[PDB]
Amino acid sequence: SLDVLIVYELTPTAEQKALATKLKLPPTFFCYKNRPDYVSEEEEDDEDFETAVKKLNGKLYLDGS
Amino acid sequence: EYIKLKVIGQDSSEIHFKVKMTTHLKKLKESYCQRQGVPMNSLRFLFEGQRIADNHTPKELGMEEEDVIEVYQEQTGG
Amino acid sequence: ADVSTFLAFPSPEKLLRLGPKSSVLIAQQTDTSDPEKVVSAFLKVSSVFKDEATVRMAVQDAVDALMQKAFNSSSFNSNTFLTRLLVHMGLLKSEDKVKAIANLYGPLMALNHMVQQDYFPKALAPLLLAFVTKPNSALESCSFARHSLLQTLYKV
Amino acid sequence: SGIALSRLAQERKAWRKDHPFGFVAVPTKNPDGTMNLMNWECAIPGKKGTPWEGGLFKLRMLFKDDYPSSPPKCKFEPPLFHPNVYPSGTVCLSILEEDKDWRPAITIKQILLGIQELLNEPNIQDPAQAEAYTIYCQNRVEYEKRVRAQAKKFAP
Repeated sequence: SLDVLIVYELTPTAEQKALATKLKLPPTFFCYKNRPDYVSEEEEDDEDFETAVKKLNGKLYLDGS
Repeated sequence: EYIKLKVIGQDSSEIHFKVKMTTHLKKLKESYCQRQGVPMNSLRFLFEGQRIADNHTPKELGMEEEDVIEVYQEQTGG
Repeated sequence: ADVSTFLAFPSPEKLLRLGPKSSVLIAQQTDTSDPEKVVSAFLKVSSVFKDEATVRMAVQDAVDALMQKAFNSSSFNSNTFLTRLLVHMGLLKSEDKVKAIANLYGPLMALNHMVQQDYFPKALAPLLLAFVTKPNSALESCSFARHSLLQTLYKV
Repeated sequence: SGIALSRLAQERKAWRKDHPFGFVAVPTKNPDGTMNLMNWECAIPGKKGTPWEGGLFKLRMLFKDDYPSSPPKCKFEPPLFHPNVYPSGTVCLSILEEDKDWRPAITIKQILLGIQELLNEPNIQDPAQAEAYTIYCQNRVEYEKRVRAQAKKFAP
């Protein structure tokens, strides 16, 4: 009748999916770091909320970037 | 004929579909849900920011190739 | 000691059995401080309003006093009242579990009067008007009391 | 609970690496200098097009030991003017209610994103605050006018 075929579906690592499975998170969660661009395995979180809100300074809508 | 679409969910769940520009987008919608275990309603699909009709089709959206669709978990106020 | 027990288990009669000194024995023994308690009293008193001659006059004045008090002491948020009131009258969802009162007749009649008095903040006017017209089961099980209040309010 | 501190831990990292534009979700900190995961300080942007555009609305997010089993409580700081936001600033939303639309697979990115959509899709068919429900029904042109305002007042 009406053809619609699923050609591709983002899949994670065996260890990734299994981690998310432990955390009850959507299987495609740590795919953010599975990407090619900005990713590694080292960084220290500390920035203060207030700081961040300001770091954002410019408008809140990227429209026009 | 055939235009590959990118249905991007709201949890990094990406899915690619090849669809005939003569087929009702509902077919696409439905597929998603069952190939994801979620009732036809539970979600909601969007394009160009605006919602997507159940009878819609690129016949109306003029969706080229490489297009993108956003899916949002359905909710209501309280 | 009388008002106390009267508040525990209301009664269209027990109210009267307090002499003419009830219209203030209650409108004093009650913690007029915070809205929540005002709401509790107000409803309690109302829960025994009978279209009767002297009984509604007892109820009316009780409310007339209790409110005359609280509405006159800036140390009281009128809106917080109107709210917790609607919440107790099962007309608006609370952030907790409140026991919605059975019948809204007494209140809808007690309110019917209060809105007419002057000590009433003509500002909460539309907010009550809105939640009375608000389609609701019980606020329907008393067509009379409501249409009345609606009428009373349409004028205020 | 079960694996709260871990999932949460992860969601922070994930959030840093990737997250919607204009949104802020920075946890708080313990006296230990460490990081507090049971309490974040988020800030949702308005929504281009909607009358809610322009402003950035802060909201806290308290998680319980149980998470992700039970959803996170959410409060706007300060409280917002919106049909489905309690006076306390709590946001009542189907998705956020344990016994309704909440499912563990939902993440913070979603909630914040949801809540944002909610700003403009009020469910007046069931309000959580008299204040707004009234104005919404009473007059629409005003409800927007009130919004346009609240938005500017919270513009970065």
